[PDB]
Amino acid sequence: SSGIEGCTEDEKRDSVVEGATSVEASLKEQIDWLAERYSADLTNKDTSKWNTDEKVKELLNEKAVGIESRLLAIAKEFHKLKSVLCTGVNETPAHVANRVSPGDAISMLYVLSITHRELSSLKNKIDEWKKVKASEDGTKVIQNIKDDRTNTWFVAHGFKVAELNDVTLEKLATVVNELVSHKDMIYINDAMKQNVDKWTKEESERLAMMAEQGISGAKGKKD
Repeated sequence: SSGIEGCTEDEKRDSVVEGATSVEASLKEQIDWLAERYSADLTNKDTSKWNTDEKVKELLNEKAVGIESRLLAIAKEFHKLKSVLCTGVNETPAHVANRVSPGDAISMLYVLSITHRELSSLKNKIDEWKKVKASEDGTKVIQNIKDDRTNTWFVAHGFKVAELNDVTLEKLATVVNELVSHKDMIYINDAMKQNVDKWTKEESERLAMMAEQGISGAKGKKD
């Protein structure tokens, strides 16, 4: 009755939420990617003797013999675990990867090393709340993964509630402790650790070399 009143709205949308490509994924996607690689069929590729295992035998020591087989075996081990740790995940994939390219390996080696880094952090964190009991703060015993303290670590690391499967904290503790101390796992992880360290020192050498020795020409990106 006071005036002409309808609905005062703006006709434009200022905020255009663009697809932000996440530089460095979270731990949830990281470990899931590890599982994804193992759960990816790449039979569309005729793998006519990929010398990945031979190349890494020269670059990552002779202990890297049959690297892809090791990679998918360790990823399978993690898939076995992720199927228990993630909701709706089956313990046996249908699409199983057989080949890892040198280009994939660089991502895989950095992923696997991250995975063991989070798992070692996970066991350290879960031990804290395993040590938590009924406290004066109104704290309940942390028995579930969807418990306050557990959930807080998981959410921060990228684990969305729907992603994480509800198991007991103390069972999880047991499973993460045996995996972090898994002989073959540590063996491949520390070997990767060496390679990734060597590659990063090599990267920095190349960086210095291109800055000091080289001269950046007309480059952009190769396909």
